[PDB]
Amino acid sequence: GPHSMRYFETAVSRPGLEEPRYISVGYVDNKEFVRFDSDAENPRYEPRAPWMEQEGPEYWERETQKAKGQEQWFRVSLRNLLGYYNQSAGGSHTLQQMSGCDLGSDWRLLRGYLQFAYEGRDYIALNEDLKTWTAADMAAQITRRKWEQSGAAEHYKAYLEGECVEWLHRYLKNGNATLLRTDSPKAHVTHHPRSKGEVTLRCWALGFYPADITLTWQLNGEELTQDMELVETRPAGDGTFQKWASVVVPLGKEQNYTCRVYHEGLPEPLTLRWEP
Amino acid sequence: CSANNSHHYI
Amino acid sequence: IQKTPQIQVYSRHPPENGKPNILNCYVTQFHPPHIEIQMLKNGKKIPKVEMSDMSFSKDWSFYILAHTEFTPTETDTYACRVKHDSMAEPKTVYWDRDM
Repeated sequence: GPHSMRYFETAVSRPGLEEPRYISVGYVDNKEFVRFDSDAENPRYEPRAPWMEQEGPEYWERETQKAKGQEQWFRVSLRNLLGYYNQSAGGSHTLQQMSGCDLGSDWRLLRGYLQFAYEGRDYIALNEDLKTWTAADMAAQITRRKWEQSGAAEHYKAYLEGECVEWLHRYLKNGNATLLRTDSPKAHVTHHPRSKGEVTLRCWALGFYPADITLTWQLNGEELTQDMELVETRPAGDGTFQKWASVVVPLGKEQNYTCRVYHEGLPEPLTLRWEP
Repeated sequence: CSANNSHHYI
Repeated sequence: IQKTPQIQVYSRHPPENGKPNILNCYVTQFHPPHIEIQMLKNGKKIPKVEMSDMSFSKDWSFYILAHTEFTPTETDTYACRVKHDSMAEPKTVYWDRDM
């Protein structure tokens, strides 16, 4: 399979003499392996995955100093954005960053990522070339012009192609099997008779990891999007997920309708019907 | 390995 | 704008009256990151409620899992009350064991 690393960073401000809160989360293959929160008694990068315990004290000291660097960078940028958007003082403002790299199954670099958002809206992004920026707003165009004069894209391209990739190789070796877990779903259909001669058939997938799953209902071979209801996939709290998808059907006809569960941990998709 | 945005501020 | 939070309330394990279980309240797609989440047994606040750390999605919106131990019964109601800047008044979502 492919592989990914991302750092999700957030700075949130508060009216007053107090400095914004800064939070940084690392992910390898979409799992959180490190975190830094400036609200902690002793702000530091800490391991969120067991294999990161292999890292030595020097690693943690270096990465913590970087985080305090980002913390300062974010407070400056927050102040400037208050200027750009002509916002007065005393609002709630959030600035966020996503950066990282996508590798293919050959562990070779597929894509670099850098993006920024202000108030939860796209602000500026590095293009997949890694030499140019898309700036959404008019305020962002100022930032773009300023970053073209400052050679920002060269800086981040060196990071995303070199260090991101090589450190991701290290973490991929060390988290080797752990990052590759899969837990197959367990599916079952529950029967909910309803007014006017019908029944709700609800199709459940439980205890699966990762969270990607697809559930389809099929009448006589055709997939049914008509009057099909579902919930967004939800964490159980144990490290697995849940989902259900339901279809309103005529009572007595249940065996005419079929649920199918598509998940990577399965040998083949699950096909199931309501069983009395 | 986390990011350094160095001197390029928004 | 602000984004209106989505709320699901559900048990970790299949509900069984009288059997101890875990109740979840999953709140997603809200911005700004500050939010208030309470879990209620019979309209009263449950004392010790565990809360996952601040995380956000590729669409920049934030999500949280709150959870607590509970034993479902026929007479007891459970719900999640959520206060956020995006909504005029607090929203309460009651647990439905079928969903």
